[PDB]
Amino acid sequence: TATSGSCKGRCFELQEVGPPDCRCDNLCKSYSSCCHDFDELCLKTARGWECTKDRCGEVRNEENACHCSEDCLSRGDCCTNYQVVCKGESHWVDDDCEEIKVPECPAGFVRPPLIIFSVDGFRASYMKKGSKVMPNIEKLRSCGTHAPYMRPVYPTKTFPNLYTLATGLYPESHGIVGNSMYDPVFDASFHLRGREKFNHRWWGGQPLWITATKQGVRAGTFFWSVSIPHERRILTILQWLSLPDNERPSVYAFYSEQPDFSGHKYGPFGPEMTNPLREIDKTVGQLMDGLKQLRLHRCVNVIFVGDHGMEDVTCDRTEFLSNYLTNVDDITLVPGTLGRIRAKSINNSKYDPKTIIAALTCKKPDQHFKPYMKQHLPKRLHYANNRRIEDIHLLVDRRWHVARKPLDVYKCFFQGDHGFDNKVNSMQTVFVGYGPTFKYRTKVPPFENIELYNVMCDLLGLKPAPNNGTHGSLNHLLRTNTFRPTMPDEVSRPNYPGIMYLQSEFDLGCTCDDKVENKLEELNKRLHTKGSTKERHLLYGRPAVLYRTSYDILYHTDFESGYSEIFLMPLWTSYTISKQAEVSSIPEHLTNCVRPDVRVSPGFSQNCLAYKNDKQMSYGFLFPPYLSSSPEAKYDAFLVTNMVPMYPAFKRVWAYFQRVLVKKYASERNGVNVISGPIFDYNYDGLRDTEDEIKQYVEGSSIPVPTHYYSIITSCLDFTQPADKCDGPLSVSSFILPHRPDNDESCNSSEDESKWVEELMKMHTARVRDIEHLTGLDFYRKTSRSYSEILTLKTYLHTYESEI
Ligand SMILES: *[C@@H]1O[C@H](CO)[C@@H](O[C@@H]2O[C@H](CO)[C@@H](O[C@@H]3O[C@H](CO[C@H]4O[C@H](CO[C@H]5O[C@H](CO)[C@@H](O)[C@H](O)[C@@H]5O)[C@@H](O)[C@H](O[C@H]5O[C@H](CO)[C@@H](O)[C@H](O)[C@@H]5O[C@H]5O[C@H](CO)[C@@H](O)[C@H](O)[C@@H]5O)[C@@H]4O)[C@@H](O)[C@H](O[C@H]4O[C@H](CO)[C@@H](O)[C@H](O)[C@@H]4O[C@H]4O[C@H](CO)[C@@H](O)[C@H](O)[C@@H]4O)[C@@H]3O)[C@H](O)[C@H]2NC(C)=O)[C@H](O)[C@H]1NC(C)=O
Ligand SMILES: O=C(OCc1ccc(OCC(F)(F)F)cc1F)N1CCC2(CC1)CN(C(=O)[C@@H]1CCc3[nH]nnc3C1)C2
Ligand SMILES: O=C(OCc1ccc(OCC(F)(F)F)cc1F)N1CCC2(CC1)CN(C(=O)[C@H]1CCc3[nH]nnc3C1)C2
Ligand SMILES: [Ca+2]
Ligand SMILES: [Ca+2]
Ligand SMILES: [Cl-]
Ligand code: NA
Ligand code: NA
Repeated sequence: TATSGSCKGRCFELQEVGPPDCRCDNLCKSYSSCCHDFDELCLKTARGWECTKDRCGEVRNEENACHCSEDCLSRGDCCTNYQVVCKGESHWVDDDCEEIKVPECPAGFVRPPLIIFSVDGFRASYMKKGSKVMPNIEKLRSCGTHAPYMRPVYPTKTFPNLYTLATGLYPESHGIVGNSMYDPVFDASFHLRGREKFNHRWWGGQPLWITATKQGVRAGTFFWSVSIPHERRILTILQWLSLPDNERPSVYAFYSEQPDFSGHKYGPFGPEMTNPLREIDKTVGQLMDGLKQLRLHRCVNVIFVGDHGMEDVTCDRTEFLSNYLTNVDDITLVPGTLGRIRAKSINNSKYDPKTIIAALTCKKPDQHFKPYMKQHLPKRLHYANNRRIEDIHLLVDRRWHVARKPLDVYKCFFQGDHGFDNKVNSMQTVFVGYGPTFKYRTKVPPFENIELYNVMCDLLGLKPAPNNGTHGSLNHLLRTNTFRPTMPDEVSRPNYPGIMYLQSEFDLGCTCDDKVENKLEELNKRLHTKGSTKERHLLYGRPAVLYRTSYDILYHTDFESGYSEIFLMPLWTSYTISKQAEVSSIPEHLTNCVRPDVRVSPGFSQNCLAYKNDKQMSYGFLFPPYLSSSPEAKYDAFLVTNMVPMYPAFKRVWAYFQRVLVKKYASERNGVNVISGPIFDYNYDGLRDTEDEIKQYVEGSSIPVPTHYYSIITSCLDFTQPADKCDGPLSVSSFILPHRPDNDESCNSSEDESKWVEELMKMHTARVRDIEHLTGLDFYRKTSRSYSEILTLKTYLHTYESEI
């Protein structure tokens, strides 16, 4: 190699140098390529970090870590408390907050800088619970914009979350799917320790610093060597902000390994945790006093953001694959707060994932982890579409670990850990935004960390790279946006078929006992088929179809559907169930009733014979017969165009939802509007499948089998108003249930539906936005709400955790 040359006047230089030369940037330590004099010139420590009364007006001495001399301000290198100790100034924390209506920047600043202050393991409840010891953070929080918590991404580990913050992408798309990974195409392994993580090939997407660079905005570094202490990181950022206009970056990052580092040792609320929270707050204080000195404290936007929280976890709460598997040695486990399993050797053709899962399913009474094939994980986790994510996964219960065998845990160190399902309260983390671009004293609802990349791009005037945020859904955070989104254009307009077919044209092998026979009640049934009740059942406009297809709008007394001539079933079925609505049962004579739809050709219909011949597959209905508004209207629910294929095991789930839960939600929420439909995602990419991607059909037919069924359940946020007459904001909960031929996922399934079904639905809670990706549909096109507010609503997730 080559080291010689000097960091003289180059400490923490922003552009990298090429060999021959030794490096003086904050990455050099990691390449053992710093110049011989790096520590000496760049990592000065003499006299510590604060001005004292006597150092005031001192003679500049270049060996000091920071300066209290008369020239320090313009040299850009005073200690952060200089003006307080020597010029009678006040600490930023002691000043009242004053609204920052416009940026107040020094001449030459083209745009307010962004500083991202990122804290590791900063659990959401530390904001309330540590508030006495964190006065600077608490001023940021209460004078700026803050959420009660921010939802990390799964796994709730450091690398997936930091890189998701930086890219707006799910780990499956960015590639950093855990703190440890194996990539079979590379044949390589990635870890926290080691040089492997420095290779380019792991890091997908386009993180904020690159977005910035490519578009002409300069960035400080987003990597700090572990041995550079926090005080020096702050001084380096402050120095960079004193650079000349042509050289000065616009976006900066600070990172603290605390409080995570302590949390692992002592638990989230260990008595030892007070100090690290004091010490982070003191750092924030140094940055803010430093900004105030440079007259930048009403100019810079500051983001205080965590990557994940921290949970109580101990060695005795470890489940061992050795208590379940006899073939334990033929597998590799990525262990801990999640499990990922693959074959130890791919020259082993006796390795069977099928039997591995079976041996891990529902085996002990209080079993603290649950196996899944990755494509069967809740769709809200978005954790399947990457060759680095193993087919077998274990979702581990909060407070537990999974290990391969006892030797692995002993050959108790720790009291805290994180990595669990990102809905878990103890995994939630923080967000505060403070500055001219953020709002003043404003609380916003919790949101997902995938949304921030768009906002940081807005804050810096950048166009974001394509990402998983929904741009506009966080506009309510900002005093001025620059992003006004517009509704996507409908691609396919519907047909509106009338009565075009006689009953005898159909040979579907279907039967119904419906031959049971007046211009009042026959002009009425005509009007219902023309959409006379459509304002009742279709409350927010019809969904828009965002891809090219052929489909028909079908109207009925009790429901409206968008029926796909390609997939031979509805894409969406819309209906409203008022608080007053009544549950009836299906009359005996109509148990097996399926009726041809005279609006839709035999050639674009399902048939009953296929369901008869298919021994695995049965069928269900999207608008539930149980909720029909009259005995005559019920006939509408048995139309072949309301049928969808369903495994008998799944009919147990679906029947309970339709018979029991919809009515329950209607009475609790004062009416609900329900939109239900099928989802096809056979390649588990989270995106609607094209017809040529379907792997399963009802036997001997072209009726495709859904991988999932969704419902979107909307009511009035002010529940004193009924769902069909709501004048203000809406409230939504949704789900994406896996369409599975067994109920192995639910260990209590041999019991009554009242003991397990709702728990399954809760697990498979979803955002309307997840359902849009999966169906190519766009919901809520006609409301009186602003589009920004609708976007927020579409990104909402009902989590079913208790309060924070
Ligand atoms: C969350 O958001 C993201 C981002 O919007 C969504 O992900 C996007 O989804 C798109 C649809 O699936 C997908 O489009 C693909 O793109 C293929 C080419 O992609 C490569 O280039 C991308 C662009 O690079 C630019 O920007 C980067 C910096 O970001 C620079 O490096 C470049 O210089 C460019 O300027 C690049 O982003 C992408 O990265 C992935 O792959 C890398 C390794 O190669 C990874 O390191 C990285 O992390 C990305 O990995 C993810 O994505 C891949 C799939 O791309 C996935 O397998 C991984 O698991 C991981 O999840 C690539 O380098 C393009 O080839 C595709 O074209 C096929 O389909 C089209 C449809 O229009 C057909 O017209 C065409 O026929 C073609 O088919 C051909 O190929 C077929 C399959 O190989 C074959 O069967 C067929 O017969 C044909 O030969 C398609 O357009 C985006 O790439 C993807 N972007 C990202 C960043 O992931 C995601 O969907 C969102 N999630 C949800 C739930 O909504
Ligand atoms: O700028 C970066 O390096 C610094 C850095 C990296 C990470 C971090 O922090 C990580 C964390 F946030 F987690 F802390 C903090 C940091 F300074 N990166 C982005 C540019 C590349 C190197 C890595 C990725 N490259 C590639 O060629 C990719 C290959 C495969 C791929 N797929 N899609 N596109 C691609 C392109 C060059
Ligand atoms: O300087 C850095 O990060 C800047 C940055 C990078 C990217 C951003 O993206 C987020 C943004 F875009 F929003 F800014 C935001 C940012 F601060 N790094 C310091 C070095 C490590 C990566 C982060 C390697 N490492 C670890 O292995 C820790 C894991 C867990 C832990 N617990 N105790 N000890 C530890 C050690 C920490
Ligand atoms: Ca972390
Ligand atoms: Ca798909
Ligand atoms: Cl991991
Ligand atoms: Na059958
Ligand atoms: Na079961």
